Amino acid sequence: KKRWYVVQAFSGFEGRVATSLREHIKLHNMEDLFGEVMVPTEEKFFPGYVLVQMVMNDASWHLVRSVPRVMGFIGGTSDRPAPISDKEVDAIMNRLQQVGDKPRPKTLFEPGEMVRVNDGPFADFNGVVEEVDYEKSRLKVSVSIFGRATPVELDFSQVEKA
Amino acid sequence: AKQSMKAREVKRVALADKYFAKRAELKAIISDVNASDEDRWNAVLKLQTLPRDSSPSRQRNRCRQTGRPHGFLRKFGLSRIKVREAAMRGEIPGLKKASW
Amino acid sequence: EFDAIKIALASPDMIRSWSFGEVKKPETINYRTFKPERDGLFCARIFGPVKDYECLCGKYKRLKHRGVICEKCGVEVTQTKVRRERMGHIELASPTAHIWFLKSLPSRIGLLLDMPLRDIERVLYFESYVVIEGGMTNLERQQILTEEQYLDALEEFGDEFDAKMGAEAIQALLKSMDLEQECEQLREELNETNSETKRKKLTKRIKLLEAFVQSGNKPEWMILTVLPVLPPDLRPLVPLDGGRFATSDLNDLYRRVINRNNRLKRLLDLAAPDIIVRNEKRMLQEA
Amino acid sequence: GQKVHPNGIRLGIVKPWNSTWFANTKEFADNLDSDFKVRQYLTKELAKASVSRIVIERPAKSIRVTIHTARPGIVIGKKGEDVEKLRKVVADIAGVPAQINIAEVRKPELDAKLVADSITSQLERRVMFRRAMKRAVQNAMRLGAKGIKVEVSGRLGGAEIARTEWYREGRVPLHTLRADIDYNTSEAHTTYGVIGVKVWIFKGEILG
Amino acid sequence: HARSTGSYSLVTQQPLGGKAQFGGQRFGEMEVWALEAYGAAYTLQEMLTVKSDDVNGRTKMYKNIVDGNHQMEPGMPESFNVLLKEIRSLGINIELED
Amino acid sequence: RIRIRLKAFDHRLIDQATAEIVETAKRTGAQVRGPIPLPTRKERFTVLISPHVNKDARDQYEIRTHLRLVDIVEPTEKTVDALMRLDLAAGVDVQISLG
Ligand SMILES: [Zn+2]
Repeated sequence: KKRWYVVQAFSGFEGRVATSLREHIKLHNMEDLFGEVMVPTEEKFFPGYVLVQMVMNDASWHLVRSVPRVMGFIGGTSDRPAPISDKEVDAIMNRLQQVGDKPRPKTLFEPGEMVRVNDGPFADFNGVVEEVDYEKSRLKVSVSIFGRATPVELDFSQVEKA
Repeated sequence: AKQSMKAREVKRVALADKYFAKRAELKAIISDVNASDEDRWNAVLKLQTLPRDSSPSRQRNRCRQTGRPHGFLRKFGLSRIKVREAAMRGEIPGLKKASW
Repeated sequence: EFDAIKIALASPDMIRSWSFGEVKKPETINYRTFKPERDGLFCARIFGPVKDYECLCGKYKRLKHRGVICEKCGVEVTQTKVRRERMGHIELASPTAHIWFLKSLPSRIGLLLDMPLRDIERVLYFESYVVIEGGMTNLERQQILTEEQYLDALEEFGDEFDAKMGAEAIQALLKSMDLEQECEQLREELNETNSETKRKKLTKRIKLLEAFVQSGNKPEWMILTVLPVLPPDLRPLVPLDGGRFATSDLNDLYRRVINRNNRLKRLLDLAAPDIIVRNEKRMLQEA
Repeated sequence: GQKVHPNGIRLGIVKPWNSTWFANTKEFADNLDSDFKVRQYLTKELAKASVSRIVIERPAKSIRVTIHTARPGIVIGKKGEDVEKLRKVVADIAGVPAQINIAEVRKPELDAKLVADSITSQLERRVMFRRAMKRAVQNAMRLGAKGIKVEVSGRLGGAEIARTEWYREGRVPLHTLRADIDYNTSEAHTTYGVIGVKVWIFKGEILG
Repeated sequence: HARSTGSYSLVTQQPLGGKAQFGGQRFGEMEVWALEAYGAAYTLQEMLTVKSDDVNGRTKMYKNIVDGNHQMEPGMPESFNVLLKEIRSLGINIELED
Repeated sequence: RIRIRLKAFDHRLIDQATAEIVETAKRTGAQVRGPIPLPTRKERFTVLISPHVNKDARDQYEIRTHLRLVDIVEPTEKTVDALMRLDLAAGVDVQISLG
């Protein structure tokens, strides 16, 4: 059974730390003592920490700290460093499965609320929706720029998301 | 008008707001020719159940300052009387005595 | 004009009364133009307008309406030396004890909470736990706890039990420290003993315990909760002969504290695990 | 009710409006109620302060009020101390980002609204109305008004039989449209009842 | 080198140092001791409030010198206000009573 | 091309706006279409003036909404943005539209 651990790297060289870590594993061929290496990313938490599926022998501990540009583990002590949890992994799994259930093409469009317009002449703007037809896919959203924001002729064309 | 009447108007406005959607849904059901009679029948019965003031037609346009029922104007929300006062004082933009 | 100069501790209400706006972003200036940052370290609304009686961005270019603040500028409208007297405050996400009252030799928090400096730092750098009014268990109030001491206690005294760490725990200890009560105890302890060493060790602790009660200084004012920032004019950002800005050292210090505080607020938003926010609060403490 | 309101009849030519904003029918009334509310608020607030004319003007989902007062200081109080307090309550009233400006009224003796109020105050504290009217007229002329007329009505001196009296001085041509006629009104709520005060102040003719 | 009135430094409103920068000579600490050692009190007051630091004090001084009225309006050193801001920027609450 | 609709109550104000906008267009870009004045809407209102009763006592007010149509044939990079910073006088609702 392999439990998780947290590694601190020089923040900014994190992908190179992950690649060098996989390569040190396949050099010193303790392949049965490492499962994965996680750097999670949103469209980047955590800012400088590398998650490692691992077991704890002192040989594998020296291996991970002999990987270059790695400071050390983060735990209660440096003798026996600390794994994190497992009860918060069940709730994190359901949140990771809902990372591609929507948040893309909500059936039609999304006018009426606040949005950032940015396309061609009328670019880098904003304004809330006050008129938009879904039958003809036409959005005459107010062109808020100099106070008087008269919804000019437009469509789900410049409709940003701001 | 009395205070009570206005309060009565407010309550009506709220109820109209509160029950706008469900009231609207019911009507569509009742209107729809392509709908079951028993479904229609339920809808109309359901409609009665709803609070009466919920209906928009119940609420009267009163003067926003005096609540005066008659002499209302939609453009200004004020009874003719107050409208003139505001107009003279210049409170109403662009409004002025007209001659043609 | 004025008699004596009075020095005392700074309450968080007193630091919010000094202040004119929370310094959020660590972004110093634009650096490619000439404008600052809205709203960063060198803000407009929090402090004042760079130019005298001018909205830096654009309105009031004469002497008529000194004060108006439009939404397009988010700027006050006063003198060029007005920023030198105005100071900002950084809302520290995690409590951080002062270094001047923790390492002064003797430490102010060392002879007040009856705890050795070594043990005080351990807990302060997220390396030891401290008990605070546990309850019906077999543990003292000053006695600390380790990972193994807490783990076993966690499974033992799962109910009424409190054992925090860091400045937060320390703050509580100080906050819940009846000054007056200690006085009598200490005074009675000094009159019921003959130990020379103890006498001097007790007279030095009671002296700083009764002196705190004589003034309006609270025990919870030792830990910094609302860190104050020095006026920009006093931490000047001038360029030397060339095209770069020779920046002061205090701007590096404040910009790191604000970078770390923003990271700690985001991690407490995201509900990161325990060891991540312990390292994050420890890096804020050291910052 | 013979005479036409002098201010209104001149709105097109010499007087400007007070509220100056554009709106379509949808948002028109609401603006008006908005304007009414705020003016009501300021008057209640700035009673002791001599305020003449509140000019509302709302561009871009933002109301810019412009207070004309004889003594701004009492309106401003400590620097930005009172005004700021007004602004926020205004915004609450308007429901939008508010902006208060304070235009200083030179020569309050020439502003009609101010004069009426001064008279009204004078009545409220039980002065001989006639003695009051004279002072308004004389002051106005002294300051150099081309002409002025003042009128009070009702229960003067608590008399059972209400009557109206008015003093004119200089020339106050009402039929001449291009005449700048500052007109305004007040009401003294005396123990003996309401006493209405009208006052015309003829600054002079405008040539366009 | 000689200086009547030149440029002033930015963080503490005192004159600049050196010759290439048109500066004034440092009235150091031992000279302050040597004027405490006499009874010269007004000389030291203008030597560290009017001539050096206080900006409104020195503009009042310059108007008073070019009008013939030898008189100083003292005020406060601005660098003492810098000391108040640096001590106050800690957790310390320094004030000025009365 | 950029269609711009100025609307206001005071005709003098609107004209001031229109001239102003043209200058912004003319300097940056070129081939400004022109300040084309559309028909004025004369929304009238009548009201009784007696507080209680005289159906013959009446005032008749109006609101003259004036229109101006300005178009820009060539939107240049410089021209379009120039308006961004270049706001107009209050109380004159503009309404821009490219295409
Ligand atoms: Zn401004």
